[PDB]
Order: sequence, then C-alpha cells, then structure tokens
Amino acid sequence: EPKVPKAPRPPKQPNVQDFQFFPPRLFELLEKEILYYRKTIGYKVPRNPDLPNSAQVQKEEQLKIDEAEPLNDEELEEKEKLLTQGFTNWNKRDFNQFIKANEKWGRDDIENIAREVEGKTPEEVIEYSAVFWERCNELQDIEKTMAQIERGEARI
Amino acid sequence: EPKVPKAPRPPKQPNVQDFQFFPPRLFELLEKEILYYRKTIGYKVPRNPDLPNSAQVQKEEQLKIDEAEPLNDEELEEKEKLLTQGFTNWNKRDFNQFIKANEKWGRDDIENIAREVEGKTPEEVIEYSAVFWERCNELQDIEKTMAQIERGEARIQ
Ligand SMILES: [Mg+2]
Ligand SMILES: [Mg+2]
Repeated sequence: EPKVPKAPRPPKQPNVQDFQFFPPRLFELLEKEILYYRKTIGYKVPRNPDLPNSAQVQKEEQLKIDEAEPLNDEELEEKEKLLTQGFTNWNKRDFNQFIKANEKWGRDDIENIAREVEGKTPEEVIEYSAVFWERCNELQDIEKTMAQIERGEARI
Repeated sequence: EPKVPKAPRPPKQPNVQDFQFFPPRLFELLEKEILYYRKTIGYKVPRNPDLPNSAQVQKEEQLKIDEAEPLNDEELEEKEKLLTQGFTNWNKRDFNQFIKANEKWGRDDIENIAREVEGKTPEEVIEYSAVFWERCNELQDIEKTMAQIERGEARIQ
C-alpha cells in the first residue's frame, strides 16, 4: 500500500493522453478542475515524512486546494477549443502500432508505417509523425522507447 | 456541478468498459478496492438533505467505508483472472465501428462488419458478436443503440 495514496481525480474527466500532444494550457485547465474537485469532496493532503519541509510542502499543496475555484465561462470556452487541438483520433493501439512500425521500418518509411497502423491513413501518419519527432520528449518512458526503436532501426 | 460530488475512485484502477463484457464478479471486487481507497484517503460521505432519512443513508454508506479492507490473496488472484475474462483487446473505436457496421449491413453480415472494424478479424467479430447479442442489455444507452440498428436493418429490408 502507498505511503501516500494517489490523490483523487474527477471521475468524469476526459482521458487525454500524452501521445495525443494536446497543448500544455489544456492540462493547466484540467489541473484547475482536479483541484476544485478535491475541494468539493474535502480532500486533505497527507504530510509526507521525508522532505524536511514536509510541513511546508503539505501546506503548499493544501492551499492550492483551498483556493481552488470552478472554471468560468471564458476558461470553459478555452478548454473546448484546446480539446480539438490534439490528436483526438489517435488511441493507445494506434500509438503502439506506430511505435512498432518505426522500430521495424525506421522513422523514414512512412509508406510502411501507415500500412501497419490499422486505424490511420498515410496523410494521418505524416501529420502525426511530424509532431511526434518534434515533441516526443514530452512523453513518459520515451528514453526507453527511443532506445528501443533506435535498436531496431539500427539493427536493420 | 452535481448537488453531491461523485465519490472518489483510485486513480490507478483498471479502466474496464461495459462493452468489454467483463464478468460482474470483477466489479464487485473493484468496489471493495474503491471503498478501501476511500477509507485510505479519509473520504466522508456527505449528507444528501434531499432523500428523506438521509441521515440513515449517510451512516450506512460511511460504515461501508469504515469497515473497508484491502483484497486478500484469494481475491487478488480472482481479480487477476477475471481481468482476462473480458474483451480486453476491444477498444472504444472497435466498438463504435462494430455498432455502425451492424446498422450499415445488418447483424448477420459478418464479412462486412469485420471489414469495417479495422482492428478485428472476422473470427474475432463472431466471438464478440455472440456475447454482445447475449448481454448487450447491460450497456448504458442500448435501447437507443438497438433502435438505430433495428432501423438500419429496416432500411436494408
Ligand atoms: Mg493505415
Ligand atoms: Mg477487420
């Protein structure tokens, strides 16, 4: 069991993914919603043993919940648009197939990559690839994913 | 927002979907985990002043939380198995394409339904279809969904 359980999130919040490359502003808005949700259910931040200024960390995090407020019409307007500015049509399977195809054919072989990504057209793949190679650093576990593809691309 | 905020769930809980038809026992086990999570974070059930005898309901719910316990070894083993007894490889796009293909070609045209479900072969479609028609009654917006399908099969005549 976690020394500190993961803090709760709004049950009906959108399941946006890192590989969909939405803009960072979207997550700032999502974090506002998460903090407000925590305020509404009376969530209290547990103090963390290690960290020295634990009392300071805990207080900092609680204050963020304490001062949380709903998203106003402006912000709500902004979020709606932001949710269209990502690769909403790319799911986990598309991503995994994209990664395996790159390892197999090399990031250059767009024709073969698209052929192996079942839910996507060459057009969709060229567009996604351009963004992927531009901000894949934002992803998590990429250092391992980049070496994995580099091993296969170089192994060819 | 809701009058009463939705109660918290473990952020790390498996994301099982209704259209994946997992055994109902699995959700009974996931509920035990949700209750233990709520106990674990100190969550308090709010009193819904609009239920009549809301005091009793509140106390009943809070007791379920207060008496919550983690899953034992047996249940942990049962859960791991149940997590493989659903259509784990069927995602939301597969499901949406399946539904639209049934409306577009009729439920018996496996050849065309499979062609339109990009990530599934005809064999996988038959297996899913066999369960779907057995308990699609468990799905959220089924009446509407089924009416539309019965309509597509109607236009086809
Ligand atoms: Mg393709
Ligand atoms: Mg198919």
